[PDB]
Amino acid sequence: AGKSSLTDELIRRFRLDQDDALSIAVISIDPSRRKSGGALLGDRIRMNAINHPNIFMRSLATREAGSEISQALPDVIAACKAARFDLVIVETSGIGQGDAAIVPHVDLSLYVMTPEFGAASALEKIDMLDFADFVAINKFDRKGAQDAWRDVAKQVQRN
Amino acid sequence: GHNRSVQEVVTAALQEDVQGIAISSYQGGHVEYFKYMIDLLREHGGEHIQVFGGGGGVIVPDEIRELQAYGVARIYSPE
Amino acid sequence: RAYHRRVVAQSKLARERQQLRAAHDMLQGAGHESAALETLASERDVSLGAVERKLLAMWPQMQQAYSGDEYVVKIRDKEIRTGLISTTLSGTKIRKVVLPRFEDEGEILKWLMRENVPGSFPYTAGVFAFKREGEDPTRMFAGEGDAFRTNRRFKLVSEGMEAKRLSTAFDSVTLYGEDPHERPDIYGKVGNSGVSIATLEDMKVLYDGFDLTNPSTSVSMTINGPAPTILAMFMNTAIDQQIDRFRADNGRDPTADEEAKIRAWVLQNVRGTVQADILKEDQGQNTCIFSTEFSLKVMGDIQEYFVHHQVRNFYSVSISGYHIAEAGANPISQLAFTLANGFTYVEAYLARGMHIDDFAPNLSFFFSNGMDPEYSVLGRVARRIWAVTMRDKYGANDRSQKLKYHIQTSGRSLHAQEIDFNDIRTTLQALIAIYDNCNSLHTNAYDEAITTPTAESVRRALAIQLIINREWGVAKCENPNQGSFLIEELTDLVEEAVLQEFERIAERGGVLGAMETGYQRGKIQEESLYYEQLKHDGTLPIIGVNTFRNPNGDPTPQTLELARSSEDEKQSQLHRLTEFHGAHQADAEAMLARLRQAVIDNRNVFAVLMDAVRVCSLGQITHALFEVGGQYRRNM
Amino acid sequence: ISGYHIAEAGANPISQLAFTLANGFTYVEAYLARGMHIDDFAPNLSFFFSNGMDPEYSVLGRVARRIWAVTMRDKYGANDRSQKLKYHIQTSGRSLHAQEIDFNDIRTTLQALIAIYDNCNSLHTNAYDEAITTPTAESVRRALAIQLIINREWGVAKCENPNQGSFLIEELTDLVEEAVLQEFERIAERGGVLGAMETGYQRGKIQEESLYYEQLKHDGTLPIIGVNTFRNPNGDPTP
Amino acid sequence: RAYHRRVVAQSKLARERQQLRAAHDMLQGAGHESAALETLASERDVSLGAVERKLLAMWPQMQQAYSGDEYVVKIRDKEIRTGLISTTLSGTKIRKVVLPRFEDEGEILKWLMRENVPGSFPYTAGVFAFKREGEDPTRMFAGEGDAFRTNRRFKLVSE
Ligand SMILES: Nc1nc2c(ncn2[C@@H]2O[C@H](COP(=O)(O)OP(=O)(O)O)[C@@H](O)[C@H]2O)c(=O)[nH]1
Repeated sequence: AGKSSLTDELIRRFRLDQDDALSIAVISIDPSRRKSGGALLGDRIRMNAINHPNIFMRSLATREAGSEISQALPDVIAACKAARFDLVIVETSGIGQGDAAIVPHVDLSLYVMTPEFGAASALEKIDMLDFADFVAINKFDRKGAQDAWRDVAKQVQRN
Repeated sequence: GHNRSVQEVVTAALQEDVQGIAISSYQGGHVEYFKYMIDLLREHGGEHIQVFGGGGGVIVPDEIRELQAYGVARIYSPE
Repeated sequence: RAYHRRVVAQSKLARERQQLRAAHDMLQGAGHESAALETLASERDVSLGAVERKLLAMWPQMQQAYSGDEYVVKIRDKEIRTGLISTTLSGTKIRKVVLPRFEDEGEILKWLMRENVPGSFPYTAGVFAFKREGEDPTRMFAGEGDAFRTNRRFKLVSEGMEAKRLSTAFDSVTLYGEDPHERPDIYGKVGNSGVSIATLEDMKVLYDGFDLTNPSTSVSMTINGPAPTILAMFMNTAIDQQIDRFRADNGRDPTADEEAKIRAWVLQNVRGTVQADILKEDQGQNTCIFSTEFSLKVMGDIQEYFVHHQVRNFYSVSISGYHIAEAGANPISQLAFTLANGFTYVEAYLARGMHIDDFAPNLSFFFSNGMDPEYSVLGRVARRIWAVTMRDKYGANDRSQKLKYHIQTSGRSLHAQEIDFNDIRTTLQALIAIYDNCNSLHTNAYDEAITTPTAESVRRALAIQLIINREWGVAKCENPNQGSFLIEELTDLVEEAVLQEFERIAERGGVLGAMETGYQRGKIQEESLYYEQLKHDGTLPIIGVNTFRNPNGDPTPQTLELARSSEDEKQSQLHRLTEFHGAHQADAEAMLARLRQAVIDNRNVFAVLMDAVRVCSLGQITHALFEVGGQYRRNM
Repeated sequence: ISGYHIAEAGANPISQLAFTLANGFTYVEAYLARGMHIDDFAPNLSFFFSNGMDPEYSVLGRVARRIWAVTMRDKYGANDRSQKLKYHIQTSGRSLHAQEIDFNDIRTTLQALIAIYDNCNSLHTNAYDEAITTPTAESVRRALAIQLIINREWGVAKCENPNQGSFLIEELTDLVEEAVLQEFERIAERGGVLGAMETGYQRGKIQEESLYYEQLKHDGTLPIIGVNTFRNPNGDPTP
Repeated sequence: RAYHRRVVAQSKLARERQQLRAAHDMLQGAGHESAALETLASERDVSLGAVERKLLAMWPQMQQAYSGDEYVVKIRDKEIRTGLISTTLSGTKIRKVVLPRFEDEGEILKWLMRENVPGSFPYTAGVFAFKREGEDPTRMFAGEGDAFRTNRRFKLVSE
């Protein structure tokens, strides 16, 4: 995953540096439990940094067993665009390792990969390598961070 | 989550345009809180949302019934 | 474990030493001289340690020291003398301290290494050399609502008394530090169950006319969240009064130089205490408004400023554990967690470039005794585990090595059902606390701060303590040392258990790691659920609840509480905030920007607070801290 | 073999123990001189004495165990079952004062605990009137429950042997033993226990010590909680 | 007084005995062996008391007598078993009775001569072997007035 947290820090940096001169519209997308049919859209339990009328937040579910998104994802993205707001920030739920569905409908895609992955050279077989803007890893409370950073940089150089 | 601002709660609900509001207030003194919630809701035409409360046995039946008549659908008793 | 291993090894060494000595003493009566025994004895003595050898040689002097009636010790320029003998009703003469009758050296060395006389290393059986005399320094606590009525009550109760010790309990709004406003939600519960304050003005008016410079006076306020901010307020008031004093005596603006001299003097001389803590609240309710690390760093910076400005008498650190047991924690778990928290604070302070010898003696601890047998020895362990850690691991001052504690009764054991029995069984709690060389004893009701206005019960609450310390016969002794096995046995067992729990905590990935993972909350929940299960099942019986009920039933006629506040008081406080706000609209912005700059640039936030508090709102301060990101998030 | 009323009059602890044991030994010798063998009656003698506020009571029973036992082994060689000595302990109502009687319930707990720690053969928790001249009431529940509180739930009660971890026990034991033996020597020099009963030596000793105690009491040099100070300014209606 | 004097004398004697024992034990490691010490040990043992010597020899048996959880004793025609371990809410296991941890025989002898475990010579610490279990015989004292009234009260109480 990786939502919210980095979004939290980004939002705080934006507000603190530009004195809240930008209107951010953020939409999150969450998966749906296939068995009971329900869902748990628990991502606004995170940062309270939406407390400003100029900034809007909205949560949505996948609604689908096949994809991670609803049938109107690009349409709702354009609908968010049409409000003459400063910026659109969209979360992208979670699938396994073969999903890149958000790219064809987004200009910038900030990607994040979990520190707990080990996989000394399995990032190579991981699909989403040369399809993003900037690498992101959190939770440096564990060791081997320098090694993982170096290997990621080398793979990015190769790709 | 818990200990969330009333103004924040209502504003977020208008942001998400939700169907119901669930609150567990076992701390007491819920009368002013719920009255403020109801007034703020009726301030901006969001009456479609439903209100249900739970606070244990703090509310006597007459008091909770009066608040219910003010517009909240129910308050769920423990017993 | 290494300390104990050395103990065992040197004990065997001493046994060998006295063995060989008495051996040759007997042998010389035989005439035949085999000198190799003397060589072995010399070798054994050389292999022995030195400091322990001095301690062992001190023994006859120890015996001759306490043989007489009055103890004398001439130190520095003074000489302290004190009587050590008391008289019973039947003419039997009782020593306040009793010394071992042993003669075999090994036991002597072991006991001197594990359980010395009090007032000596390693302070197992109490820090002070002897028990202080009577006239307990029992603070009287009273605080609720506005500053005027609280000051009225303070004057009411403190009248005609020299040794003044006040305790302050603020309201919840202050603890959460949210700025009150027109909203009835915050306006409603305000002012009840505490004293609500908003600005430096109201804080000063609360403590109007009371000589904060009186050396024999103490003020202790209980709050942890805004602990930095209000602290500056207190400090500023500590200035303000005294400066105004000379304003009355001199009638002119003091010079900057003499102003600085006055500030330095009053800071050196002012006294107080704020029962502030971070770990317990985060572990207990998650009702923190700030990040744990954020608050800890702020506290460290404040300690840095205090050490830099060199105040040697006031402390604001309170490593308490009351709420942990209040939920129902197990005794050993409680002790281990408190010790871990304290040592974590010690390491954090070490990390900020401050030497150890400047803060160790200002730490404290606050925890409760229950009905389990472990409490009867708990304090013992509390002294021991700390003591050794200060000697070899860091080697702080002996005065720094000593540990002081606070003991309060546990209200969870005193259940409202059959309240009468609780008062009687509280005496059982008090007895062991007294036996363990209590440094400070509270006998409080269920509510920590008299949530309801109490009654004659406080008399009873006080009386029992007096009954023990002033008139109970056995209490004239202080040292259960030889003649009660369970003390030593349970001591060893509890020490081992606590060390093993320390090992577990270390293995679970760091103290802050456990904080992130909620290990402690889950452990406490599990054990509390087990406790309540046994309670409702009765596998562990409990008197007066599941059995021996009254056939007449328990009507329990009572009333809830009487603590109100007039709406006019709230309106007046609101417009007071309004006026103070409208006074300085241009000024607060500059201080807010400076606070931004300082927090961004890794500097002394408390320094900026010390100036902002004169001109900035508490609620504005909280919102600025939010803006910098200090808000506590929902990380369950 | 009771001495409860001896303490009730206000006797000193050591004197109480000494007089009680003197009475017991006198009965023993009186039976012995009648040509009756020892092993037929010794395990049947019983004792009845109370524990007061002074620290000696906290060890008092211990002495009663020791002094008897040795005397029964070398001097007569009775059976071991005969040699063992049984005793009774009851709360001391003298310490409880009618004034502020609410405090007496609290202060009885210390008396109870020291008796329990001494491995009593029995315990009685009794109100002021031993016969309840005024018929007692609800309060007895309390007087019972505390005993229950101590014996069924309090964990440390599972201890029965405090003997390495408190010096005062052993030291006071030796001191009390020596004092009691000295009092025995004085009694013997007084010309037999029967002679003492004739000339009233013990009455005079008890009277003198009781007067001493009352003098100290009304003086206030020796404090007594709840009476000589800390009086309620609201008066004491105490219905 | 004579009993205490005997205590002192035999205590110092036991000190002497263990002294000579450990002395010869240490001497055996140096190579030289002058046997006068063993003669002194024999003389002291002869001077040593008899019943007390048996009691001291009982000491390892005493240690084993309380090692486990329960204890059983054979007497007359039967045998009796009773448990001695208690468990706290903390899981801290508590022995009902604790024994001294001394090793030098002098203190051990004084302890065995002054204060044993309850239920042994000289019953210093308590006559009964082990604490009698709960359900104490709480008597009911009552009587006032005529015989008929007392009989009615007695019938009333013991139903
Ligand atoms: N220890 C630690 N935990 C973190 C950090 N950042 C986030 N977390 C927590 O780890 C959890 C795992 O989140 P994840 O599903 O991987 O992505 P996210 O839900 O968008 O944050 C989150 O819910 C955070 O509460 C960090 O820097 N350190």
